[PDB]
Amino acid sequence: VAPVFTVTKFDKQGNVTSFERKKTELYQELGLQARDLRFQHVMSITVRNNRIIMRMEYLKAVITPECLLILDYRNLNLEQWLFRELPSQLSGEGQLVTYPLPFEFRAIEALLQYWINTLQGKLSILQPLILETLDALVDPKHSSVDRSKLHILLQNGKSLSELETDIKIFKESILEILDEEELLEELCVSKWSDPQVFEKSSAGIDHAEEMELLLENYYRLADDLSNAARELRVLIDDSQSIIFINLDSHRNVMMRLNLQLTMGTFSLSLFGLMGVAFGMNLESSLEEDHRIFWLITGIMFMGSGLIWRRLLSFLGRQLE
Amino acid sequence: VAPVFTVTKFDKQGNVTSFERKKTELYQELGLQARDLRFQHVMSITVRNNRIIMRMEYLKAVITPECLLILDYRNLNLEQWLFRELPSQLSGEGQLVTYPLPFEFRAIEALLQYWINTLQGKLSILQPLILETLDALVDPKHSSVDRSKLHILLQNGKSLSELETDIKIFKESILEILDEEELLEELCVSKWSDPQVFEKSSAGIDHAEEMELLLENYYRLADDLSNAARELRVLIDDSQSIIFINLDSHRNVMMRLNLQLTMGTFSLSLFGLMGVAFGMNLESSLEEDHRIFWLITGIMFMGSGLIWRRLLSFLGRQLE
Amino acid sequence: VAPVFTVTKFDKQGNVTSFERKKTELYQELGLQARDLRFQHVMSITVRNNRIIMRMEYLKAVITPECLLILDYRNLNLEQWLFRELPSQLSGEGQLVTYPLPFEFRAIEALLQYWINTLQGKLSILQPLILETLDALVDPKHSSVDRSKLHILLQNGKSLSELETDIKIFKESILEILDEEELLEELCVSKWSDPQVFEKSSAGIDHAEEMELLLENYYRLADDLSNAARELRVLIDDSQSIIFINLDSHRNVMMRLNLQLTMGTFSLSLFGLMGVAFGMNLESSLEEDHRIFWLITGIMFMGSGLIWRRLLSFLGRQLE
Amino acid sequence: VAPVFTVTKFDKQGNVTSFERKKTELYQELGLQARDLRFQHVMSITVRNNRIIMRMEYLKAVITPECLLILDYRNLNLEQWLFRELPSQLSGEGQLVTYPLPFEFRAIEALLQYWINTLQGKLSILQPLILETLDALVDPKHSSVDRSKLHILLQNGKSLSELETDIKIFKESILEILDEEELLEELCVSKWSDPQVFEKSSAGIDHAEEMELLLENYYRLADDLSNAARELRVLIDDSQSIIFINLDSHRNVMMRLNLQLTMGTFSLSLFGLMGVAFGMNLESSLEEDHRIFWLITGIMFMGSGLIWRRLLSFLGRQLE
Amino acid sequence: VAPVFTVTKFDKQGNVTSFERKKTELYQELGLQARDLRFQHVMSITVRNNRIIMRMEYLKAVITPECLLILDYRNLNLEQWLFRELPSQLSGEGQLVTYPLPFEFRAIEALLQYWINTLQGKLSILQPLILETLDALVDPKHSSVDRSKLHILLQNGKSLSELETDIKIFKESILEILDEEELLEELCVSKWSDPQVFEKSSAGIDHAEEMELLLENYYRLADDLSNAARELRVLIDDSQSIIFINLDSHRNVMMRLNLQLTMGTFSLSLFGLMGVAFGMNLESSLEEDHRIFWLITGIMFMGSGLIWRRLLSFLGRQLE
Ligand SMILES: [Cl-]
Repeated sequence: VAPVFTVTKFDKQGNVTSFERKKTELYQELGLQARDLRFQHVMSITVRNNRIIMRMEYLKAVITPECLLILDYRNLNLEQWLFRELPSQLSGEGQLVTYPLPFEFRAIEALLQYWINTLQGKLSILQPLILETLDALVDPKHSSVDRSKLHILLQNGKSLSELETDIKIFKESILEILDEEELLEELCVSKWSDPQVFEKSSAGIDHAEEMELLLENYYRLADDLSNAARELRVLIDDSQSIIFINLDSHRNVMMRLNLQLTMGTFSLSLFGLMGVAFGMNLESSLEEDHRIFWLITGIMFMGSGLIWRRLLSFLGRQLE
Repeated sequence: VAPVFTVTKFDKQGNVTSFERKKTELYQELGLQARDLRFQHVMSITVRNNRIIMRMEYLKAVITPECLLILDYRNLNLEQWLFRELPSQLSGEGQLVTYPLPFEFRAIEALLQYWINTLQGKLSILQPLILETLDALVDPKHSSVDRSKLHILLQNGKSLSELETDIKIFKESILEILDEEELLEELCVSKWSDPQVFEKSSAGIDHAEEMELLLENYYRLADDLSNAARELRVLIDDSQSIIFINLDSHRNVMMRLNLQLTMGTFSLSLFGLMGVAFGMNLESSLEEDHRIFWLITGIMFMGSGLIWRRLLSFLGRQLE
Repeated sequence: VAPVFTVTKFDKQGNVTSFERKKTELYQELGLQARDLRFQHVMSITVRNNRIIMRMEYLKAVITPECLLILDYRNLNLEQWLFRELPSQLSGEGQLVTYPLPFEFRAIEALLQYWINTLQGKLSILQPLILETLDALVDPKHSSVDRSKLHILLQNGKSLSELETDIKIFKESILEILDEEELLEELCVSKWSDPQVFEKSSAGIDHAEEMELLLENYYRLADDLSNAARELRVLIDDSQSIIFINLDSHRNVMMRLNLQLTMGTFSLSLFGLMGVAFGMNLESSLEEDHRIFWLITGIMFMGSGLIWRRLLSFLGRQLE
Repeated sequence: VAPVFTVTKFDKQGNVTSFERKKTELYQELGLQARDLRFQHVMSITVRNNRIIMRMEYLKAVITPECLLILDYRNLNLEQWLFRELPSQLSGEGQLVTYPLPFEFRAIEALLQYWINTLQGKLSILQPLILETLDALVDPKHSSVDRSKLHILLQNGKSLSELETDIKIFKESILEILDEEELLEELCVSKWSDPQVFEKSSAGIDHAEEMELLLENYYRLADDLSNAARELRVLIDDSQSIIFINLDSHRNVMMRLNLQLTMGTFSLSLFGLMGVAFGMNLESSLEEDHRIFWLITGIMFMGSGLIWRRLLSFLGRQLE
Repeated sequence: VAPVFTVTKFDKQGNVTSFERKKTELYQELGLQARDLRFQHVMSITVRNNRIIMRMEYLKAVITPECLLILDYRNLNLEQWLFRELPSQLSGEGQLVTYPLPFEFRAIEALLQYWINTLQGKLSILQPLILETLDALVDPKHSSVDRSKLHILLQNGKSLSELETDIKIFKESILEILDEEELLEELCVSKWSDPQVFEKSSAGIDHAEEMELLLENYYRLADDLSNAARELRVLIDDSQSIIFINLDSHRNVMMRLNLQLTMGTFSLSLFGLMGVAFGMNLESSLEEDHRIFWLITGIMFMGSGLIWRRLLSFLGRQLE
């Protein structure tokens, strides 16, 4: 019932072996204490007892001068990436540019490349959806917006905020290592494993310089990603403001038209009150007149028109 | 009538003893002046006369190379935590990973763990309530929102702001110690209590390194908590914007429908004015006609329909 | 007609003497140039020619190793504070914890304590007013808010912004001194006045350490005050957002009810148009029928009900 | 056709001479290359070949150990300031406090004083206008705001933003010089012009100290100005929020009153439909009844009142 | 099928030659590895193996002590700039002020000048469009805004945000080089290509000083551009707020007028209900009266006027 790790091991030749190992046995083999392998912090890079420990969300890796270990990889869809790219990248002529360099350089480059590719894929998925939703929402010919698109935009905005947080954490973790030279020196595990051998093995090539160059490359890539995400957020905010203004303008137009119709209706009712009063069954001295009916009707209609025009002019003066 | 402290003392063996002591007697025993134990600042960590003084809101602790003291603990529901975890953690094989290290390491680790657990519990309580309230509020099928949920959201937002302030203060206090090596050296109270003994007692193990590792661990945990809180705040703001847009859209739809009905009513009244005028009790030359009544009624109805259709077309053209 | 200062002098024994002195005479006595005592900057702390010059808004003080001077104190309600606390604090067993330390320590502590008490009093006055105003304004059962409370809230917000600016300036002034050790060394005026005497007078006590401790204490107090003010501002903003949402929801509810009533009125007018048409004084072939009147009335009422129900169903479908 | 400068020269005696000089001749006389005198950057202070070059928007100055030059001064209303203050300030007992110091101190002090006075005048002009406009706009007894005041407020806000940018640039330029001691040493042009002479001429007075004091003074003044501008901006934002809330409340009140009147009108029309139906010219069996007319009228009126009261109660229950 | 570069080469004499070269051949000739010429990062300036590599969006350049290379220039409208300015600038008396300096100074100055001119042109294009659109939108005499101008403003705001991001990146890239002296020393490729020759060739002129001056110039220009862009953004936000307030005020005015007309209509209908009731065909005891008709009509009209005036007074009291 002892806790165990599902370990995938890649040697210097690219060979891959998957098995399970007890936690205590792994601690004894790697020469590390338990507190080293807690993996409590997301996106942490550390060097303990000449071994590199890396965590990136769901990816947990341990780098040694002899081999690389991936821990707790199941149910993450990582099998395709592992078994189709890592043997080629570590022990081949793939996209890695650190082949003459020791193994740890290739391992770190592969891990950083995988994470940066994941982030780039997330952003490339997010961008078109947000762009098309914003384009649909800011259509000026729509009286009211579609609420399903609003919900979709809210979900995409939450996803974008999470992605931006991930990018910021990735940048900070790299920059912290880059700032201090001691960490860069510690990262060269092969050099410090056998210092006597590498004192003469290194043919004038500076391992710290190579590590700094690689980390600077990946930091710049992450910075570009962060800039793109920030621009997307700003665009979302501007589109929201434009939507608000459009809705207000539509409301104003509808209100003005309704007001004009109300003025017309009020004038019509006011001048029909005369006919209503004449319609009651009471005695009067105007029944005998012949032209009185047409005269009253004409006065009613002409006065309705004149008062409506006067009211419209008053409204125009008020609204300037 | 002299002021006193309610002191809970844990020795190196985990034994717990609770009593009361006069302030002057405590000052004399600990070798500290009164100004040292004012506890004026919330979340302060200091080292005075080779003794550590810590305050975290309602928790006041003094760490010595021989024992630990908790001050003013009553009416805080801390008795359960104290008497059920501290004897086990300090003098056992619990979650602490600093058992071979001196006592102050275990004490600091226990206090930091308790505070970080409190913060994590607060956040884990807050998150589902805010999430479900936001999900209920952004329902697009609701014409108007529920105000009780609004009040609940306001209270939860205030609580979240307070929690974020607490996390920021906790991060700053730790980072200030971590920046300077002198404070880290001072924190090793056991080493400086008997420097001659620990000059040879330390079997190549660096106490400052262990202190730095522990503080870095807790700082990273606090940073993760702060990131989660910030993401929650951003989500709240986005949900508020979505709610505003939804309310505006509903208002626009209702206004448009009301306008259309107003146009219909105005047309009906305008064409009924003809019947009202014909209804007055005045003489006319059109009474003898037979088909005039049906002709007038048909003209009224057909014209009402035509003018309503024309007005609707005008509205559609205006709103595009 | 020469410009003069109203000077209040406190000696090392706490005795207080108030008088007036010409500016040139004061410059000659204190050994300072005119440009030193311009007091142009609010909240400035400086050391010139072994004399400390301090300004905090309306408070102007000069600290010397022998005595303290307060300048331009009239018409500021400071007489009570001066004559009731300063003689006790400077030459007594009051709240000051720097009695064995030289005079300048007591003077600086008293001035900083007075300013921090003023800021705390301002915040403690401001907080309940804003809290109760916000509680009154966010009442969900009010159709519209009270504008007098809005004006009160605006005034209180302006006051809070001014207080926050004052706290920020106070923090910055202290932190600038705390950052550099040269300023801390200069602040010990008694030590540098007679360096030969204090070379042996100091019995192993570090004046710079005491000054650093005092300044750190007051900086922490100011930081706590700033945190409280920022939390209050955030609460105000959240309450404003909640008020906006409540007003929008009330408007939507009223608009929906008005729309339903408009639909009912339109249906009633449409079906009463039939009676209006039948009411005109024109010949027809339906007068002889007996049950035609009740039949028309029943059709009118039943159709009004049916069309109103259909319109309400249409509105419900539109609003989902 | 060679480009020329309109040069105003002030000697150490305050004498002023205005003329024009070719650019190449000026370069040869001042011992500077062309690229030095491009004046491309607004608010730049530099030292080249032991000569100080300063630009502040429209003011271009060159300071030498022997004299000061102002370049391109025409059509700027600077003639009054130049010919009425500079001869007095440079060679008199005016507001300058650096008379015993060399000429460059007086020149720099005069230029900085002029610029800070310009900024203070701009702020003192801006503040009352914005304050009175905001006071007029936030009047709670106004149903709608005045749009001309809105335009005035917009113009004043743009001016305030420009002024704040100018203050920030002025602060940054001074702080950059203050941070590095090399620039402060370079600024003492008189000392470096004849180092052998000033090696013994300086009677224990530190020129760098005086320069630091002067620059710190002007930096503090600029900081105070920036704080005032920021407070004004915050006040403007708060006033805008209050205006929004007031407008929303007025709209809600008007909408509620309109709704109540609509309910009354609908009830009246509904109960008048009965009279309209009775008014048609159709046969019925209720004509012979005497009290039927008064009975119908009384039922109509009483029912109108009762249904209006019921509807108002329903509205009150809905709005709570 | 090997990948190739379209290379434009400028020698020290300004002669230009365009051709194509395989990537491997270019790597071998320039003495650089493949990873050096990936050009993955936008706006990157680096020095590798005594060769400068620069990328600015679509511009890719390699600077050597002997010649300059532009890579992948087709389909970018850069042919005009290249063939009409670069031969003159590099080998002539043009705007460059670094003619006596080595070739790399002229090359870097030309590239930086081109980029800063591009940014200035973009801003000068953007500013008038945004200014005129904002002026048109904030017209207080317009009841509703024009939505096409809103779309134009949204597009221009997106363009401005992109431009501001570009300016920020350009500033950061320059400042990073300016901060460290090692990079400035590395930038002097001619000095390090033949250190023995330039140890005596340099006649007391400091190449690092010249590089620092040039980079500081361009950094200041970029800072001015960034300030202008930020001011434009602030102006846009203020204009949006003013537009919101104007729309709200117009809505309030229209609503008030509609409410007054509704009150009048309700009064008219209420007092016409009397005539409607009198109009029904039912027996009554008031037919014989003569003056009853005129009396009822006069009471109806006078009461309508009085109740309308009372209602208007009530509305005025409610709105204060
Ligand atoms: Cl509205």
